[PDB]
Amino acid sequence: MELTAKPRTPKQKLDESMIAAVAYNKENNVSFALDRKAFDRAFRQQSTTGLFDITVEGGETFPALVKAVQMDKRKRAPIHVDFYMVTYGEPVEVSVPVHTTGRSQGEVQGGLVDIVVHNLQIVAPGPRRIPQELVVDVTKMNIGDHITAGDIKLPEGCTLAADPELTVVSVLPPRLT
Amino acid sequence: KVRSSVKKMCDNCKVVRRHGRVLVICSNVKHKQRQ
Amino acid sequence: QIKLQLPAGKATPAPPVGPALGQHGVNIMEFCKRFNAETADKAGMILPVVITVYEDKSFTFIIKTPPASFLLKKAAGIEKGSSEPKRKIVGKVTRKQIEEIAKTKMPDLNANSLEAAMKIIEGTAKSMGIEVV
Amino acid sequence: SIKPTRREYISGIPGKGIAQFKMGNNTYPAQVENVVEKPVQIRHNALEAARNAANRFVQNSGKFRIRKFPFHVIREQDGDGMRAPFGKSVGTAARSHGANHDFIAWVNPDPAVEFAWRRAYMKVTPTVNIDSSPAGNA
RNA sequence: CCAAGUCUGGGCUAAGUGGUAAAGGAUGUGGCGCCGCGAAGACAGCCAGGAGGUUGGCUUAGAAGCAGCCAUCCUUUAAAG
RNA sequence: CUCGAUGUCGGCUCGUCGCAUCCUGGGGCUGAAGAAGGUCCCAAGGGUUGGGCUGUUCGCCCAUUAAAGCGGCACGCGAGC
Repeated sequence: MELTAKPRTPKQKLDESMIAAVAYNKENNVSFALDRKAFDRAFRQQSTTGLFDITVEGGETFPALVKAVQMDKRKRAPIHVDFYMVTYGEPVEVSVPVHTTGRSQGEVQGGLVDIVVHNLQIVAPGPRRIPQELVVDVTKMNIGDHITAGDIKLPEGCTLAADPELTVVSVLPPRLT
Repeated sequence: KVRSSVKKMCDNCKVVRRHGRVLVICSNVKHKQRQ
Repeated sequence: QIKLQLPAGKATPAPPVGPALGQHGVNIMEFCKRFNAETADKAGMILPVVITVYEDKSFTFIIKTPPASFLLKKAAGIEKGSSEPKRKIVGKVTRKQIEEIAKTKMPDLNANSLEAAMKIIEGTAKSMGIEVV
Repeated sequence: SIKPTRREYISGIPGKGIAQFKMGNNTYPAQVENVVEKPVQIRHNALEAARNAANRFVQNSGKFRIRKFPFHVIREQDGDGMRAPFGKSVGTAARSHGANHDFIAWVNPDPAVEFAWRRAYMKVTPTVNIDSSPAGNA
């Protein structure tokens, strides 16, 4: 949303209210613009979890946003970001999240819980074609069970930029099973 | 009493400033908070 | 002017109703045998009461639909409770049965409508261990 | 930064003796956690402990995860007196590099665990920073 | 005291801090962002009913929010506790 | 620093500070009625005993007492024993 800059001035820039952030795209880049105030708001929403874009000179109103960056620093306040769009029908490198609900199985009865080393899902469905919020939770939880890649259950866009059997999300003893 | 490290008893016990001093107060002998 | 929880068919258990009512202003014996005149129509199952005492040291009064949580137990068949609700949950009951039980408690029970009535049944049977499975 | 004699000649190859990592429960978004800023050969023991007392006060779901762990150690009095000092080991930990990802109170809505960790900081030693993660804490 | 502007400009102190110190506290004070609203006329004053199936499970000799281990739901209605 | 030299333990005497105060006043606290204790904040004025056995201090014991304090100053003092 907006964000400007692109000359050659990171220090002061990298200072005050404007944080660096390259204009990255397949084939071309352009001095860092943006701002340490927009990043906020938007970013605050769900960086590489949905997507939008800003109007700098109406130039090229496109999506793709961030494919890297960091609040690095100790303090925990980012500085020096990466920005890449995608006006193509190739959209792959697509990492969008996936949520459950709380389906009661090991929890609200077994107190047991479940780790989700997954959460996210870098895949590649129908380029410029993804539900900013995709949910899938067949339920199940408790004892020494576990679910991961393999099973899963992918809708429409048949990608999987990923593999089978691997960090899905299981149920462990928040105390004992 | 605790001179050092006072922090709210009864769901009331107030925060007062005497001599810049901060000494707990609240409807209870069981709160005579002071530092 | 006092609320109590006493058994039917019975009336004068030294320990429970001797002290209380006895001091709050109540002739334990009379009210006792007055109770027996009541809970003699629904013995075996506990019955609560709101015995009040004015200015003379006597009287009594109402008997209100016992506390669900427990009346439900008298229907299924289980003394106390597993050991903790939603932690030891394993007391599966049934619908209809349930819907036909709350249809009998309606009285001191919430309003006079199914949904409501039935719902509270699902509530109580939950806090103890009686799952609406 | 004086450190030890080697990873297998003086004292290197241990378990360090402690109480493992993970606790609490999952959670996809909710970012609930703790880190620091202080530098200190984190007092093993003190360490191990601390964190633990953490579970002691909570119990289940709240990423009682914790990303620390000592692995080297000091030494001192053993032998003659003060001069040519050989070495007697004791007390390993790990450098808390001037702040960083401590342990995580990670989960949907379960501050009942935030306060926890909280109780976890209180403890600890080197001050500590109370914080949230990508998003905050819900 | 001892030579040299009790210079001018605009902030911040109300403790003599300055004139040695840490963890640990607190509507101190001054400057920045958030959630709810004041004509569903808002927080702290005042009038009033301070709702019912809630008086569920371990322990009961007593949980029946106001011993503590698990629940955390339904409601006829001014809402919920 | 001192070996072209500062005589070291305990005792004696003569003491002088200090406060985390043993006695003593003033306080708030208590699971404090009384009375007596316990807890902790304020205050050093004054004061805080005879013997025993031990080179000892320390220490245990004997009879007191309100009390029978902790520690400084080369763990004060040999040009004073």
